[PDB]
Amino acid sequence: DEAKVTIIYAGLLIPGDGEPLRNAALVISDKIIAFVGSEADIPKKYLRSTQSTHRVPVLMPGLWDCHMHFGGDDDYYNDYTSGLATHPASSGARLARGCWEALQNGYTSYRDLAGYGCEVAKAINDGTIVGPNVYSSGAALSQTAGHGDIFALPAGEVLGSYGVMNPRPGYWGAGPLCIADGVEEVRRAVRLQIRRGAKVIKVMASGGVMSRDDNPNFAQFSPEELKVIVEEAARQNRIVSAHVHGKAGIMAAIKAGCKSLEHVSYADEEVWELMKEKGILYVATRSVIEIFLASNGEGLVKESWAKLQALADSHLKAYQGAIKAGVTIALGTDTAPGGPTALELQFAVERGGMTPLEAIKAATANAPLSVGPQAPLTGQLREGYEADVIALEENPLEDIKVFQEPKAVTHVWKGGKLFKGPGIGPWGEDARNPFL
Amino acid sequence: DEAKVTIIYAGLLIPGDGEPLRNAALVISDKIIAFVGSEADIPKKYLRSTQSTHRVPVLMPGLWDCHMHFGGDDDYYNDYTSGLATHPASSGARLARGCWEALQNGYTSYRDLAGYGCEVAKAINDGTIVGPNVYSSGAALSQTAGHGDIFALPAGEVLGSYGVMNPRPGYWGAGPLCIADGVEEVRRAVRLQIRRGAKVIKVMASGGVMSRDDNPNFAQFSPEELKVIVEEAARQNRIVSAHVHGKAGIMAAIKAGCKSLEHVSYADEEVWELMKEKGILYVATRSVIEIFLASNGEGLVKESWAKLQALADSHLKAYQGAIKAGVTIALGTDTAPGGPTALELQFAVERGGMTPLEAIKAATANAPLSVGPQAPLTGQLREGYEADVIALEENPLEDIKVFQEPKAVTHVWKGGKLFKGPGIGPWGEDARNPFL
Amino acid sequence: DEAKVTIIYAGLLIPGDGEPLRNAALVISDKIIAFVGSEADIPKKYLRSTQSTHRVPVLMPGLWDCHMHFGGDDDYYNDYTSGLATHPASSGARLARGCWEALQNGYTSYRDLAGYGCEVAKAINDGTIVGPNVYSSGAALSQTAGHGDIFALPAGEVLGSYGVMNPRPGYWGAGPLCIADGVEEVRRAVRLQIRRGAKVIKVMASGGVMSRDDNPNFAQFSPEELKVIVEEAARQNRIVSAHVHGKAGIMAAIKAGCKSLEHVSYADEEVWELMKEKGILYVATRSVIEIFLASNGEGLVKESLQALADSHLKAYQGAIKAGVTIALGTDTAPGGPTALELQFAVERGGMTPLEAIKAATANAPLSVGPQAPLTGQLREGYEADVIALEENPLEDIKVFQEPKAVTHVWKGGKLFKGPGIGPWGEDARNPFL
Amino acid sequence: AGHGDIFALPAGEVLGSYGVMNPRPGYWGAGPLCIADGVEEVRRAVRLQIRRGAKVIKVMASGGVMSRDDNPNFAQFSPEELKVIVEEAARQNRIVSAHVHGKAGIMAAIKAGCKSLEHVSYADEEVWELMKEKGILYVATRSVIE
Ligand SMILES: [Zn+2]
Ligand SMILES: [Zn+2]
Ligand SMILES: [Zn+2]
Ligand SMILES: [Zn+2]
Ligand SMILES: [Zn+2]
Ligand SMILES: [Zn+2]
Ligand SMILES: [Zn+2]
Repeated sequence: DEAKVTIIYAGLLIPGDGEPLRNAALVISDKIIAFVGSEADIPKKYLRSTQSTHRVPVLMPGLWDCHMHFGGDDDYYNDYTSGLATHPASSGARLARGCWEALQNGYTSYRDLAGYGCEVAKAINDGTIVGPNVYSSGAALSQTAGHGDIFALPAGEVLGSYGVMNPRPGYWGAGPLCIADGVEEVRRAVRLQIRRGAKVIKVMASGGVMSRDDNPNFAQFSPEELKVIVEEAARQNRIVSAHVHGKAGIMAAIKAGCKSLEHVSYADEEVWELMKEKGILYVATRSVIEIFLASNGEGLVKESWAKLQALADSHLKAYQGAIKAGVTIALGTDTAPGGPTALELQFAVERGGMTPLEAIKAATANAPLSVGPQAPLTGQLREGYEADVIALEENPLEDIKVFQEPKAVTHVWKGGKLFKGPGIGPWGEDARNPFL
Repeated sequence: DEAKVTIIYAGLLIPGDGEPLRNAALVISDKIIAFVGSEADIPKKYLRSTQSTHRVPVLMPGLWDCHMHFGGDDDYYNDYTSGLATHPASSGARLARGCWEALQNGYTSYRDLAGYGCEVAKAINDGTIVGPNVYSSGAALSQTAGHGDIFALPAGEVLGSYGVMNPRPGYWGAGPLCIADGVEEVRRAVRLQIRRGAKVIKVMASGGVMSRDDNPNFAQFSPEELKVIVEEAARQNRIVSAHVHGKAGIMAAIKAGCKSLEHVSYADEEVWELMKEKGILYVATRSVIEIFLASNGEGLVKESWAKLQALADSHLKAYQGAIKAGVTIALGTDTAPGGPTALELQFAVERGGMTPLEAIKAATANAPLSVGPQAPLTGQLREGYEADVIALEENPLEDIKVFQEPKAVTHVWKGGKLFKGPGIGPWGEDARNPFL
Repeated sequence: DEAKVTIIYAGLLIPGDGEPLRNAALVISDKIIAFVGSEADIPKKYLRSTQSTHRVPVLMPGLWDCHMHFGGDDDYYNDYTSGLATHPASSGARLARGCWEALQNGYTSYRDLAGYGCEVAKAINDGTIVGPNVYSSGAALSQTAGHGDIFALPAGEVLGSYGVMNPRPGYWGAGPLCIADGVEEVRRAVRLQIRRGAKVIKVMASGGVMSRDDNPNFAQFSPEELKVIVEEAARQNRIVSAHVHGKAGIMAAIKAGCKSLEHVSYADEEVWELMKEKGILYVATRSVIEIFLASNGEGLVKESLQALADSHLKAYQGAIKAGVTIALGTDTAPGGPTALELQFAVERGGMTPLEAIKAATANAPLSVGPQAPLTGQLREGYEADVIALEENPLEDIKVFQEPKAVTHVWKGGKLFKGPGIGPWGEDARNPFL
Repeated sequence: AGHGDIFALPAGEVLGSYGVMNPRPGYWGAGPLCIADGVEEVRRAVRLQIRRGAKVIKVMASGGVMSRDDNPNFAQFSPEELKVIVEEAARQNRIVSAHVHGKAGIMAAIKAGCKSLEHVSYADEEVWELMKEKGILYVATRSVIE
């Protein structure tokens, strides 16, 4: 019948791309952004129709983390074994709390690279719980003995749970991990994730630090296997995000047509010029490294000295030079939902050497590039884009660490609906118990 | 010893291709058509030998529906889940009633694109029941997460029932659906249907509206997989019929060598010129769209807004322009046997804009192109062609909706045997209880 | 909505139990029988309300066959192998034709002892097709190496298809046959049939002739296994029907609590007194024997008896003479020559036509015990399953072998065959529109 | 074929998911439902729940209305099977709660040693005196009906 209009005046309006605005105003018609500009120039059309108005210090688009892991693991096992042993109900319950906190922190979009993102996003989407927009990969695809693999378990236990062969009862094809070997098997692997509703595909294209036995210098999967994985994704209009450390894996991922790279630890002059020339998103995921450098190995298994300082330093140079060279960048934390995503911003500025303005851009305007065609117009405060907007109390351009205080976010709009705000309940506005 | 001759004089004789005839006569020696021409010019040879004679107002060849679905589903589940849950005995019993009604309506040939057509055609062929000529594909071949897939069930349950791996007791390889991924698996899939006696192969080469999660714009299967499927069919002298909506799937099906396309919703100038240049049958299957547009979504699941009006309109333009451009066309309803196939005729004329004469041609003379080399000489009232002939009471050229009245068909000949006629029993002429 | 009343006047009315009536009348309110008595004594309240009347020569209740086999096998394999190889879709299609012919012959109830009766009764019940009332056992339960078994196949192929272990895709638990060994396995076997909706349970409690290698003198299953099978049925208010030939199997079935016996070929004085004292239904199934004695065996496997044929006759005859409750079963596919069993009742067992009609009607619902409604008799309150004839069967019992001789067929008070009534019965409409 | 059973699915799909035979990947033994037939199988069924940490055991001891095809008048499981289920629970200091409607199922549950009954729809004079004399909890669950 009639559009639901909300007007928001802002002391400072940070739009995602382009300079921030002073004493500006933004309008929301229903689910989308109807106006952005200085407070003076608001259409009178909207002044007449609105039924809601807020004034806030700082206004900016909703934040994205682009590397998240919907695990909800039990705290029993230190390594990936928890992934398999944890019953998905326990995981689901925990992932609820995490998605809440995420939203409560102004994170309105997540790209889940391994986990139950697909299965949980439906409890979000029927409104049984609340959370960011979730763009899941279903399971990460890994070769046998790949970064995905659980080396501490016998191969049979692992491939029984996560292989693409021998269908069976017990939610075959719907785990955090998917082990495929060969061109035939990777086809089913890609397709099994699409079946769950995945909006991006994740591959382990090089060795990793979290897996116990495997070496990050070396590539994983064949060029043959990766080409197919990309093509399979491309046909359903997904893109592939590749986890890579060594240069070998990085170049294989680029050759195959992957469009997002994670960590990219051994990126050098050649890699940056490529990622630009080919328009590939670089996601450093620095948080993990800095968290554990400071931890000095609390929380990890002793074989995760793999990260070392050779890796830690290389990784930094890669991120820094990528910035300097002008590679498109977005921000990922590599943690559970509700984890300290805000940190990545800090490290963008302090370690990569961005301006706060650019770090905000990597968290907002650029972040939807992480799912390519599955993204709407969003991550920016601009007419026509999706009304995912948040309001602040302090100016992040002065202090970027402001995001690490959840109370500093006062208003949270996702799809033009208000989930956190003054005298707004824990499950957002006009909330009602879905079980009645 | 001696040929069984039947003479039929007709007020109007509509032959399938070429102008209709006035006050004509047709002869049947045994299983085939011995003469067509004006009543005056009957060979005296036949006048001397005949033991049967009928005069009817209108005479035309037996009708074909070219997209039918031998499911016989229980009415319990709304989606494809019924396909798996329904015991094939229940389906078989129901498909009997359907085949009867079909014949009773002057449908003497069906092309079953997914279902038990092969398994039921043997109860027809031993004469335990009666029905049209059935040309089944056995199961429709679909990729995992394809249009064939039952998304509401766990992947394991589905691939256990319908995969081409892990042979087992319980009629492995003989369902309504067949899920193959990769070049190796599609080979067995094609071959499993041939094993059942299938005379055509059906692929889902694009997303569909009836399946819950998948998007009709995008292609399905690899070009690699489809090439093989075509070649496998070609070697046994079958052809492949491809279900396609988006242009992407349409062009992939054409490149692979498919020779029938279903729906073809996003066909445009480029597609029509191809289907002609390459001699590919276009089967619109409009009934489904119009039935549910009028229903306004009664009978469907809420995620079948996929059809939308974007799809519904596009589809119409495709069909219309295909007609205008002179693409070879045949008629398919996409329903169970006994369903309202007669409707498709109406929509041919009223929506596609055919003349009634051309709509009859798409239901008769063209329809055997739908199975290529597996077709005899049939679907036309012409010397040497198979004696599948029906008689009417009213002239369909004046009113095409006449077919929607089953009583308007008074005589039904299949293989020169009379199944419906004056004082002819429910199981046709010289019928006897097969269980004595 | 007012009750739909139909009145039928009859020259002769044969009610099932009790003497037949002359110049009688019967009323049907909706699904059930509202009045039976002489034409004179019809309640006037029904004369005022009826919207239909018929007059027919002979009126009697709808017929039952109590041993039927919903197989719909392909004609390729001559033994039980056809059972496994035939795709159930082919079977279903065929079983449709059979059920039609059945109804068209005045058979309004069938007890299917092995086959797809449950799965097909679904297509009957939603009215997609027509057929008698079906009371299926799902699969017949047999031990390994039992009468059920397909000896010509390797044991693994058979138990993969029909065992109660190793669930899998492909309609596990829903075949013509079910092989269980041991007390634990027979519990699942009984239960798997109930799952399909079965209203009776069938066991092979002795060797048979239609299986390739087993001997009909010997018992099958353990007393232990049968006791459990009975108890499992009893808990869901089914009863067990046991196929038995040798005395050994017969007495084991009776001891376990089975309430219907099939063939009962070696029944003697002791068995008859038991079946009466315990109230167990005797179903001879003579048709098979006489069909193949006349065939001189053509159509069977060489492992088919003239000794057995005689014993079987004596059992049936003496059972009749001794007054055992009897019903009639042909042991064929639906549509098959059930009418014959009547003829043999009279001519071989030596019953009067009246008693043979009673075994096909009034007694026949005893074959499913508590699963039976009030039916199989033309009597007030009983279910309106009624048929009409042209000739008097009491004079010639062979009249049933002529399907035209049945002119009217009412099942559940709905008319499926009658004057100017279509092939799928009255007010029929294409279910696919 | 119990109240737990999903009748609209083929039996194999159901027992693959919920049976106590054929262990496999995919959280075998950890669903909403557990189908056991026979004394040997019910032992594992009770035990599989304790494995998950369960503090009570639930049996369907009669037909229900929320399952598609089964009749609430009739009992379910054998007295034999229930006795074992109770004993298995008792050994780990759990008790058994039985879902029952028909008197047949109610009395079989009481005889086996169940200590909580659900719905108890056909309870009468005899059942009440028993539940008191034996100290069995009655839980009506009226909400569903109303
Ligand atoms: Zn990673
Ligand atoms: Zn990661
Ligand atoms: Zn289609
Ligand atoms: Zn279709
Ligand atoms: Zn027998
Ligand atoms: Zn038998
Ligand atoms: Zn309950």
